[PDB]
Amino acid sequence: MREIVHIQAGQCGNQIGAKFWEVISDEHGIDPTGSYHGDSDLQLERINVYYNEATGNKYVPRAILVDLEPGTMDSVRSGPFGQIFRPDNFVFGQSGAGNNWAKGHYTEGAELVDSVLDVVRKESESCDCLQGFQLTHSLGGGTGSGMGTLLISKIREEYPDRIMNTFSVMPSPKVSDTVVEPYNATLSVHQLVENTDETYCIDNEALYDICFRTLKLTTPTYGDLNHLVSATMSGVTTCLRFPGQLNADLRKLAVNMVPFPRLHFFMPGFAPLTSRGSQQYRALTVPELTQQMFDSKNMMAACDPRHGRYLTVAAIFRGRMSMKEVDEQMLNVQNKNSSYFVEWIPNNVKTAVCDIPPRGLKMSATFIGNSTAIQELFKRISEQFTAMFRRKAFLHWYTGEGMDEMEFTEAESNMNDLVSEYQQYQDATAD
Amino acid sequence: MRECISIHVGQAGVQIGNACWELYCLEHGIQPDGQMPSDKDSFNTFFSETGAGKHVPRAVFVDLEPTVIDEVRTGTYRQLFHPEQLITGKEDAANNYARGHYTIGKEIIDLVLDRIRKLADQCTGLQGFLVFHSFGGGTGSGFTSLLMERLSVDYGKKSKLEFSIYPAPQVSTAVVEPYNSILTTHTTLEHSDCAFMVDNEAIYDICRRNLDIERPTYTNLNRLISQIVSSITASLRFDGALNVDLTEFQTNLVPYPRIHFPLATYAPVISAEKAYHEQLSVAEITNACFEPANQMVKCDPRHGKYMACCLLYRGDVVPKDVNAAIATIKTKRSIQFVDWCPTGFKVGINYQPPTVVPGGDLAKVQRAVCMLSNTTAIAEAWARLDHKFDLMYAKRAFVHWYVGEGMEEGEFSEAREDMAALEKDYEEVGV
Amino acid sequence: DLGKKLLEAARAGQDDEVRILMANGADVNATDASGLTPLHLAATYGHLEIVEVLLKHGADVNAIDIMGSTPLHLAALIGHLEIVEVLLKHGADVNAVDTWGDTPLHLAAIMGHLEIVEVLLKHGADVNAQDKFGKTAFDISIDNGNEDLAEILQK
Ligand SMILES: Nc1nc2c(ncn2[C@@H]2O[C@H](COP(=O)(O)OP(=O)(O)OP(=O)(O)O)[C@@H](O)[C@H]2O)c(=O)[nH]1
Ligand SMILES: Nc1nc2c(ncn2[C@@H]2O[C@H](COP(=O)(O)OP(=O)(O)O)[C@@H](O)[C@H]2O)c(=O)[nH]1
Ligand SMILES: [Mg+2]
Repeated sequence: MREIVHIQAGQCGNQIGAKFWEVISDEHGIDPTGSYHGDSDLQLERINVYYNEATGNKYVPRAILVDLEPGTMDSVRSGPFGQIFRPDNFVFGQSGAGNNWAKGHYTEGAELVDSVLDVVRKESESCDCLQGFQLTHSLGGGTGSGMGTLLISKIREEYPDRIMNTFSVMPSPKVSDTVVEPYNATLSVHQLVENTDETYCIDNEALYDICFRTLKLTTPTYGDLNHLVSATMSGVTTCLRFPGQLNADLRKLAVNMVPFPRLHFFMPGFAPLTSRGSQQYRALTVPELTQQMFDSKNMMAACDPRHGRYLTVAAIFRGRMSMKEVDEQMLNVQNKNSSYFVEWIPNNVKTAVCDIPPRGLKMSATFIGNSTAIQELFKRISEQFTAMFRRKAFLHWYTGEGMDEMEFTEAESNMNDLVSEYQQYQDATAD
Repeated sequence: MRECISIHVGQAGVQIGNACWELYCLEHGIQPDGQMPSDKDSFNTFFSETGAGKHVPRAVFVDLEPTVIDEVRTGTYRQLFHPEQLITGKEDAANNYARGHYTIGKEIIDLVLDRIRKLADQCTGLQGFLVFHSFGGGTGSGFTSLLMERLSVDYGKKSKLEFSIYPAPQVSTAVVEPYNSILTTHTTLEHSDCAFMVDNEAIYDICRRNLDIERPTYTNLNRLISQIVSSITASLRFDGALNVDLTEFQTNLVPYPRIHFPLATYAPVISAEKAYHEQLSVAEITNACFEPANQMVKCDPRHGKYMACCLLYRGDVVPKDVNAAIATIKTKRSIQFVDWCPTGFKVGINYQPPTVVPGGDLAKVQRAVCMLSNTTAIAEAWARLDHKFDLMYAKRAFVHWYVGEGMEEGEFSEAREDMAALEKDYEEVGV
Repeated sequence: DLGKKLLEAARAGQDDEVRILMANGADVNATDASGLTPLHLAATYGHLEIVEVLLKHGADVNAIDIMGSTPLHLAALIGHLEIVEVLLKHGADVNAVDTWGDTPLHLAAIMGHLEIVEVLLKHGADVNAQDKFGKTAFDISIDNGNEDLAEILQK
């Protein structure tokens, strides 16, 4: 359990994926050219997890870049770290997807999926002991949703004993008012409940509400939204990149967080919440980090944890702090909010501490929760899906590419069964 | 002599074994390179000898991942062990009993036996094995249960003793640890002759109370555990008349084969910061053997009945003072033996004070005592474990991880039912 | 049959073809198999120019399909604000109810078309209108936790 292969698909996947490599490279002390400029041995302890060692003292990210539109390829190279990505790992098609889940999953993306698998095999065989894969994409678009789920199925049937992880961005009318996004999101969740082991739900509705109502950003931009994403993705992968305990690898994390195979959709949290270049938060202590981590205003998914029950909870603390104080505060919240944790899973809270905090901060805390309250996100997407599907609006866009109309009904039936499954264990007692 | 082979499985078994063999060398006077100066046999049960005068432990270190054993391959005593007896895989059992027993464990089980066979052929009169492992780990539970089955087939008349680590939420790593502890107990109950359980919570609380360690680590726990394991195996490595071989362990401590879980109590435990403490008398350390705070497993022997009780003293101990301590303890305390056992106390005395490891947390003492007793109160430890098992298994939580790795769901029921019968084995003896 | 050609011309947004077909006696109020008029398709696909020329040529602004969908239902669903204001300008029933109990206010609130919600309220949208499950537009904002939609419905 060491190396992890990164894959980013679509416009949103490459945007949040590029920010992920920009943030973690600054934490490990890697310049845009790949040379190590840090000053800590812990930065090179777990660097092989996400990087490949080149000829000299150069570290190349283990990332694969996919998209149907060639325009995003120019946007990645224009980034500050566009030169550290492998030119062999650039796979871009001719025409885009047009926010159509069927073009990326059945037609346009089905032709490009073979060229990506050849890059996956070439990257996976060079690893001494492959651990798994992580995918960054959106669910409202066409490539990251349509081809993203197709690439998962093709890779999983070739690497079945590995771990498949996804960072999925949920659509929201607050950010993109494209009415066919509930279509593409529902069809994608129908695939994620079958072909993924861990799925971090990054809801654009929550990212917009955090910037607008908390950060006082009247006109939030994608850069403002991705600032929350990159900070969250760096926190959830802290222990995959540093000498740690708790989980240390993807499978041990999945065993301790997934009590039921279909309930593998995580609710990310983060604290403190700062703007871009603001450097506002300062006097943040251990009791306050534990408080905000379990608050609804600090959740990256538009879901109130007070409305459901926690199945498993994983917390990752970063910075110089007291192990005794972190333990006293975590036990206090579990006793204060005992009604929000299921009683038939003893010791369902895992705590983590890392001595290396992220950039610009001294205290940090990342929240990973498997809560039944996540059904409020799936019921929000389902209601928008049903409102559109009952009028058959724009259904010819998908059937014209080869989809059968039953694929929408069976997708509508799965997420409704998924919501009923969350409500099932939310009302279950130990007796 | 009659040789003894110690087997260390998983991270918990390896790190505790590393601390034990460090203590064994300082007790026998063996340098880290295996050289022992002209000392004047009894110590040969644990140490073989080469033609150059090198004393090599009769130990095997097994783990499905190499991270922990690589510390032994480079540590202080790296030149002490045979390099071919440090066996490592590449992918651990991921805290899953099924991976360590059925899938991952099968890929290295044959190599471990051939390496154990090499030590067995070196012995002139092998009597049994000592197995160090944890209950919660996938390797400590799954691979250990697999190894114990193979040793019963190839070594029929050889004894097998366990030093098992009982899970405690303070220093636990997986939520499925109650599952693995029940699965490994049912499968090893018929293949083990005597098992000394170590409750991590008991050792954790002793370090905070007696040693003033605010947040004990694995280092603090293992040094205290090794100090107790030494007092149990001192009769096998030195001259004496009590528990001189593995067969006598069963005769003195185990009246019936299924109730082979003796309780260990140690005294005194004094912090190293109190180097000028007062030397406790024989009567003071003997009365401390009946307090629940000094026990290696959290339970109340006053609530149970005794079937056997052994006292292993070390240091400046006059036998006449022990008898006066037993006569007082016999009439003072509420110590109830079962109606079908003699109410006698077996006493063995080693007139050397215990050896402390440089860097440890214990102070030097002139006299110490370790009591080994078989009381029905240890069923309380199984009861707490069975409750955590029943809470999760009622909802079938985390079960898919086990059935996905060759294991069948029916094994969960037959293991739990065996624990219910084991719980009634203690009730039928002492009500 | 020029009625079928006018239906397809309103879908693809062919303004020139719509004007010529109407010149040859095409049924402006023709329906497809599901009861969709050329005004339905023009308002669904956001062809504002075709919606205007249809309303000036005898198009029924309050026509319903098999499932009771008015042109205002589909325009509020897809999110065409300019088309909603044109339909309301020609006497579209702001509180029309389809076979699911939904009003134009329900569909705009569900799909997050906040600007259209304000226009419907200013034209007299019934906030107490319940669907087949008793939920009003205000109930949908509370159940989904949409605070911006909730404050718009509170004025
Ligand atoms: N006392 C003590 N307990 C330990 C130590 N290391 C691990 N444990 C306990 O062992 C349990 C987990 O089992 P491990 O030994 O770590 O796992 P493993 O045997 O390597 O098997 P895997 O799951 O494949 O990693 C936890 O409850 C820990 O508390 C140690 O060094 N000392
Ligand atoms: N948070 C965030 N969301 C994005 C970003 N870019 C696009 N999205 C979302 O992704 C959806 C569009 O899908 P997209 O990835 O652009 O289509 P694709 O190219 O076919 O994968 C919209 O609902 C957007 O809200 C971004 O940079 N950040
Ligand atoms: Mg291990």
